[PDB]
Amino acid sequence: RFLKVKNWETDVVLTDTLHLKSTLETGCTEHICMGSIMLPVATKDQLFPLAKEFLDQYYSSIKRFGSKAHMDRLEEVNKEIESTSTYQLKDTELIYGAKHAWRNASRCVGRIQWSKLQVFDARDCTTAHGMFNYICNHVKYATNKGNLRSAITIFPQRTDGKHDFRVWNSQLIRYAGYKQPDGSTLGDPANVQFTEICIQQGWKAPRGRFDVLPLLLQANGNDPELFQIPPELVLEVPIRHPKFDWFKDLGLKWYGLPAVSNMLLEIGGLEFSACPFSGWYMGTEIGVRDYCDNSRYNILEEVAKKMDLDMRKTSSLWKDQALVEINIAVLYSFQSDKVTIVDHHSATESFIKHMENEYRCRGGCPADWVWIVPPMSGSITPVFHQEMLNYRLTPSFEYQPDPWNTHVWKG
Amino acid sequence: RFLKVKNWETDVVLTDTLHLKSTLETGCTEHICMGSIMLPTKDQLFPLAKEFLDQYYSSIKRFGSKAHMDRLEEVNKEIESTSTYQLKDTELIYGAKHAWRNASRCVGRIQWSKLQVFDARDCTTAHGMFNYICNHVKYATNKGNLRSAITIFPQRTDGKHDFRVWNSQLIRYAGYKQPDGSTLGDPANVQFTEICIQQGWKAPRGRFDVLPLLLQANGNDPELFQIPPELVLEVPIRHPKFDWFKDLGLKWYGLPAVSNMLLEIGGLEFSACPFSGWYMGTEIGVRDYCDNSRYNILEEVAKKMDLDMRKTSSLWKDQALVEINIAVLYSFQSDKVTIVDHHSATESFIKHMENEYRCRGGCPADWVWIVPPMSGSITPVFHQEMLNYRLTPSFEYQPDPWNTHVW
Ligand code: HEM
Ligand code: HEM
Ligand SMILES: Cc1cc(N)nc(C[C@H]2CNC[C@@H]2OCCNCCc2cccc(F)c2)c1
Ligand SMILES: Cc1cc(N)nc(C[C@H]2CNC[C@@H]2OCCNCCc2cccc(F)c2)c1
Ligand SMILES: C[C@H](O)[C@H](O)[C@H]1CNc2nc(N)[nH]c(=O)c2N1
Ligand SMILES: C[C@H](O)[C@H](O)[C@H]1CNc2nc(N)[nH]c(=O)c2N1
Ligand SMILES: [Zn+2]
Repeated sequence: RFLKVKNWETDVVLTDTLHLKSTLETGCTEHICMGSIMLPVATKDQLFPLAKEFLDQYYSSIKRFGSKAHMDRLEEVNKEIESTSTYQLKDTELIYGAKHAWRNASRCVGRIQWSKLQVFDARDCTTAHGMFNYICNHVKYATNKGNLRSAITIFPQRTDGKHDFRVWNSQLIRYAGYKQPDGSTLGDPANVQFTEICIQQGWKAPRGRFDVLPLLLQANGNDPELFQIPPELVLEVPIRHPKFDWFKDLGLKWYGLPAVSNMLLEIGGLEFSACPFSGWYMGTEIGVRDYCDNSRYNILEEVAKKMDLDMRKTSSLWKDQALVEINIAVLYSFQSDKVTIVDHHSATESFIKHMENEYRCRGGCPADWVWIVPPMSGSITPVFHQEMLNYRLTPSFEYQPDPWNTHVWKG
Repeated sequence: RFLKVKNWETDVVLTDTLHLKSTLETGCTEHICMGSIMLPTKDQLFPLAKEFLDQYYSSIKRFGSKAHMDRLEEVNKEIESTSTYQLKDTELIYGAKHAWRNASRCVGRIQWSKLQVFDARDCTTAHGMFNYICNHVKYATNKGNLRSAITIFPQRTDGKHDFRVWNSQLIRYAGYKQPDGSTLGDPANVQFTEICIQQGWKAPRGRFDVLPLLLQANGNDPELFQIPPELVLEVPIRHPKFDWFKDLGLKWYGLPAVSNMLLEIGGLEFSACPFSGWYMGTEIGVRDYCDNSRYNILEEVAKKMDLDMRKTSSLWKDQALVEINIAVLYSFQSDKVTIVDHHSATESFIKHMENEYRCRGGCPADWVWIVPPMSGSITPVFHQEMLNYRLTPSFEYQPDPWNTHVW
């Protein structure tokens, strides 16, 4: 069965056949749409079929489907599963898998880049110290003095679920948040709880508005340990505005490397619970969400005051006005310091081209409109006008529960 | 069964039970989400009638009463004999208010129970339709103090005797294809505008020409009528800081009045049911003015503002977008024509969702449509999980009559 999607601005119609290759469930039914809900040990039994579909995909992609090498690999994996309860991916299969997980990431607008992903194989890692070292190398390689390069580091797979590798940070680089007794928060309110654990684990907190948090790393199911990323490795950008000289006096800065470290990577039924990956920022992620969310740094009012806007009524659009200025500032500051950034107009334009390409060559592109449409100026970006189809393909990146909720403390 | 929705800004969690009373299909399945698709007999009629009467009688706390059972028998018999039935006035008003209440794509529902219902079921000709419509326009406009209203024409019979308003809204501006290749006025209405000329409308060929009404009674060929100019409230668009804004030659009409939808109550189909409320500012300022395939005035405005148009990364479009929307709200407020900004409309909707969860056990809502087309995340609806499902009575789309009508 074929499905059509229309762009209402250009009239371009595309046909999706790829959704037929879809295994996993969405949360939706014929009676209810869950499209705006944020979140809607494996046995031999379930493992060989997952391995098989994955290796069929891999061998089709290299144009070797049905070959002796294809058949011998299936046989070898099947034998390894019966013998050991699991299996090991070849390096070529791991690279393909990590790339396809990004390719399949329906909420990611940056996917035009999917095939340029530097994969670091850290499956030989055994301790938290080894983790720390793999993570510094990643950050250095990805940062590249401001000329950012996409990368992922893959730590050993889950075995019995009792020996998990986890990065306890949600991103490799993030700022501390501190709850004061008066109920105000110092720093980033998103990281309050994580900051508290770090401190509990013996981190000596500088207690400022932008303290780069330490790494909290768990190897082999062991209790996690604290490490400070060398500051010379953390590229940061002071935020100023090209026309408002007072903007710099707000004291704002942000880090250049967005690196998600709390997702689970699934490839052919194997689960990689520590797989930090990084790209580069779209400006609105910092300027709209990190700075302007009421539950984040929440700087709209302060900026609006300094602009001397009329704040007595919402209908003056003072929030909207300050919002654009803050976002101008983020982009200007990054470009001036030669740190890779993309604005929402250019990123979305690129995504539409990627999506059309994908329909033509792959037969589809799963996309989550709720997430792809930028959080400001939605309808002046071409994605607002593009119909999309959301479905789950593997390999995939999945959410997982925060580790402090599940971890068995050894002591 | 029980479903929870979370607001990620406030941590408020609501439990939805109302979805279990849903009957129509969403377009989604377990395998695919279609949430961003724009368009995703006697035996047929009695269950539909019964389901509606049951909710009606329950709404007036008379479920299972003599009045209830008796009404069900009366409808059963009329269906058995005529193949259709007729709504009581009380049921028609209840059904209309509830079609609005159930409109998942509507952010302005807090107001649902204050809808004036005009029963035009005794209408028989296009001239009668015109009279009813002019009366609706004048009542709703209320010299700028807008009041919500719906006018309901005779229900479908065999489907060859349909009442239809061919306009998409009662008041819209013309669009003409030009020798240059560009478009004068509103490009969304190019097709409708040519049909009007094809029927003999003498077009002034300007940028803001109020379209005639084209009205179809009882399956007949449709007929042109000019709405009395003094019934069409319009707002000249000026800016509170920018003197030059007035000279862009922009204006808009005060009354948004959707006229191409179908109202379904208890299996009965009302194919002409124009309804109206008042604008949220972004509908005009973001969509009507700044969509690339609409008036598309972004390039022009940013030009007057002397912005850096060289790179998208100067956010010149975003800067201009904001100023335009300040202008729309300022103009309407200065002229005392009702309008709501996206911040206040979305705040009310969150209040309404809360009312509905505690009083009705839920509120169907389509996030893709509720979140305003600018400044999404600075409005509270952005951070609100919503469940979308289809309750009846409802408003539904229907094909454009020109692709269907038999001449
Ligand atoms: C190269 C530049 C990239 C850009 C500009 C970009 C952009 C974005 C944006 C804006 C989001 C939405 C997240 C939010 O706003 O909360 C997102 C989500 C996501 N992206 Fe990317 N991305 C990039 C690279 C990558 C890479 C390298 C990967 C992994 C290989 C990745 C995988 C994902 C995943 C799994 C999500 C979903 C996050 C979640 O569900 O919370 N992206 N992307
Ligand atoms: C009173 C003030 C009202 C406000 C501020 C308002 C707001 C809106 C908005 C912003 C939309 C989104 C459509 C778009 O962006 O193109 C919408 C859709 C809709 N509204 Fe309302 N509304 C109001 C009154 C009404 C009334 C009186 C009715 C019917 C009695 C109604 C029924 C609907 C329906 C059925 C839709 C979806 C139509 C479609 O799919 O195009 N609304 N509303
Ligand atoms: C690799 C990369 C590059 C880039 N520019 N941007 C990204 C997304 C992250 C950065 N800026 C925001 C995103 O952060 C990660 C997503 N946050 C969790 C989503 C979620 C799901 C379910 C429940 C929740 F409470 C939250 C990744
Ligand atoms: C009554 C009322 C008041 C108000 N403020 N706002 C409204 C929404 C209308 C006006 N501003 C635009 C909306 O017009 C109706 C929406 N048009 C149909 C959408 C659609 C769906 C599927 C396929 C398509 F091609 C098009 C109604
Ligand atoms: C409730 C709602 O689904 C939630 O706020 C989503 C909406 N869209 C988003 N889109 C992106 N890119 N990132 C987000 O965090 C969210 N949040
Ligand atoms: C493709 C997508 O479904 C389409 O552009 C929708 C998105 N959200 C919308 N939201 C509103 N309120 N009105 C619209 O016309 C649209 N268009
Ligand atoms: Zn869905």
